[PDB]
Amino acid sequence: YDIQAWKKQCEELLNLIFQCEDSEPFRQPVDLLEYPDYRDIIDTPMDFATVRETLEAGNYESPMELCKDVRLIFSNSKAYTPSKRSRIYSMSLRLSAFFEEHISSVLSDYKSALRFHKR
Ligand SMILES: COC(=O)c1ccc2ncccc2c1
Repeated sequence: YDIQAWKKQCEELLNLIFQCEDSEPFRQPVDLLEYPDYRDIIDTPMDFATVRETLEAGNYESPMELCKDVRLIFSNSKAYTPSKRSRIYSMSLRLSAFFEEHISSVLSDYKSALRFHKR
């Protein structure tokens, strides 16, 4: 029932994601010189460095906020890909599976702790 424990759990999950080869396209903002039409398709850019900086600044109030920004990384990849068989999109699907498998217990433990607080 620790209402604060989600933050270190999210820091350690971001560390695993940065060690994964599949995160490399997603670590920094998409390069607009490399992809000159990017902002014609994508209204809200997002990347893992932005997620980690928002967490370390104390600008997430809950793990659900962090989960919404990480899911935006993956939806941007799906919207920008020219093909469902593209290399970078394929990397996004593996990394999304890994993220969802790990964030499940973080969300469950937080929501249980808050229900206990408010009992
Ligand atoms: C041929 O596919 C691509 O070049 C591609 C596909 C997905 C992407 N996702 C994010 C950033 C860049 C991306 C690029």
